[PDB]
Order: sequence, then structure tokens, then C-alpha cells
Amino acid sequence: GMKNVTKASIDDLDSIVHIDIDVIGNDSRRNYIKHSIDEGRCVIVKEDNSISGFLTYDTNFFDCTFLSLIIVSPTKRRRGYASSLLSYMLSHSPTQKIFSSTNESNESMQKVFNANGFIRSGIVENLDEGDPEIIFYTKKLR
Amino acid sequence: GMKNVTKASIDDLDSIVHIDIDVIGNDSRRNYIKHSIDEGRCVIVKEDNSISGFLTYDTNFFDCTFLSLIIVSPTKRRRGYASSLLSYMLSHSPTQKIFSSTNESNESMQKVFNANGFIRSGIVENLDEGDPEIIFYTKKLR
Repeated sequence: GMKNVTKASIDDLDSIVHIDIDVIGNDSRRNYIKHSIDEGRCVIVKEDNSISGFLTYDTNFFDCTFLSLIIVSPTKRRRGYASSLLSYMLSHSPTQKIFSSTNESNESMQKVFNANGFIRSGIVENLDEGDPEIIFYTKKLR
Repeated sequence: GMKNVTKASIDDLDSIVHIDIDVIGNDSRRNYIKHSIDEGRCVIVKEDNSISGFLTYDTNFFDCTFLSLIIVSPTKRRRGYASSLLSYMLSHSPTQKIFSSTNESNESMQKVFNANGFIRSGIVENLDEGDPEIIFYTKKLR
């Protein structure tokens, strides 16, 4: 179906958290996500009248935007939902610099960052055991 | 003189910012520091009835404590003030994991991290031009 990306509202929270329960196993990130929506920091991608994925961000990573969750429903069967979320941020980031990360084991997300013009931009060790966070970087559309 | 380290109160803000004006050139971090004190996230080291240095932290670095400012007055002429601040955090961090960073060019701060049992733990590029942030890591006292 036709995708569209937009800023989430509080009406979207229960659908968003239902996605997150599929991805992480529980509703433990509900309050983080709720706070993000309260602050206008949550973006959704929709298709066929339902939410297909979501993104949260904050501006507290060395004073730059960091994309803290980039989540697609495990029901989806084609690529492009994460890309839609990222492209929205290229236009709507409150800072010129945009960072995010994923595990070194997560070759799927690495390929999404690549598909969206993000580059490797560092590493944070001593987080998940044996599986560091790889930092990704890009600049906004200008 | 005898040093002591303790949680800052709002009474300490004008002295703290006076240090920061020496270090960065202006009072641009006053609101950050003020907010830190408001939230109980600022530590001071004192000697001879005056504040000699300060530290701020937050718990929003991959859900871990990050020491966001570690600042010593440029008037001081012996080592140990930053160490005092770090040792307080080893006992008072709200998380078992403790991170911080400094520029790759900052060999003085690197030596402070070393003197306090922090290890290199990654890098973030595309911040200061040609001078990445080196991530440092340790665990709390237990």
C-alpha cells in the first residue's frame, strides 16, 4: 500500500506499543515512547490505515539529534519502512547533524543505514556483551 | 589544602559558572549546569573554603550514567581534583556502568581517566573537526 510518514500523536501510542511488544517482548518501553510523543519526538510510518513502524529521537547526544528507536513491525514483508522514517528525519531533524546506532551483529539495520546515506562514525563498547554499538552519522537535507 | 567532594546545591551555582567562564570563555553552559543542580546531578570538589572544580552527569547514555562535564579551575596547580570527582562517582553513580569521554587530543584528561581505572571503550567521530571523542568506561565500586 501507500506509505506515509508523519509526527505521532497520543492517539497512536497503543498501536506503537503493540509493535514494540512484538519487537522486544513486552511493554517496557511504553513510558519512554509516551514521553517522546508528549514532547513531539516520535514519528510514525503508516500503510493501509495502520501504523507499520515508528521512530523516536532526542537532541542530547553531544548536542546533536540521536535516533533512539527505529522500529518496524515484524509483520511487514518488504523493505522501505525504516527508510521512510529516516528520510523524514533528514528533513525534520532539529540539528544539522544526525546520529544513531545499531549492534555490530545487526547487519539488517546496517544495510538500512547504508541505504539512507548514513556512514559509520564510531563504536561504543561495554554495552551488550560482545556486541558493541556501531555509531552512524549523517547530515540533514539542505 | 584539604579537599572534599559533595553534591552541589544551588548556592554553589555562581562559583561553578565562574570556573566554567575560565574554561570555555563564557557562561553558555550556565543553564545546563543550573538544571543539573536542580536535578541533583552536579558534584563539587572544594579546598580552602572555595569550589575548585565540578562534575555533571546524566543517565541517558544507553541507559547508563555519563559524566558530561568534568571541570577543574585553571587556577589549580596540583593534580587530583578531577580524581576526587571521579572517585565520588564510583560510589554514587545511579548505574553500575559509568561512561564519559574526552577528545583524542586531550592527553591530560586521558591521563585522569587512566589514573581512575577507566578504560578506552569506543569513539565518536564527526563531532569536533578531526578530533573525535574517545569513550571511557568503568564500573562502580562494589
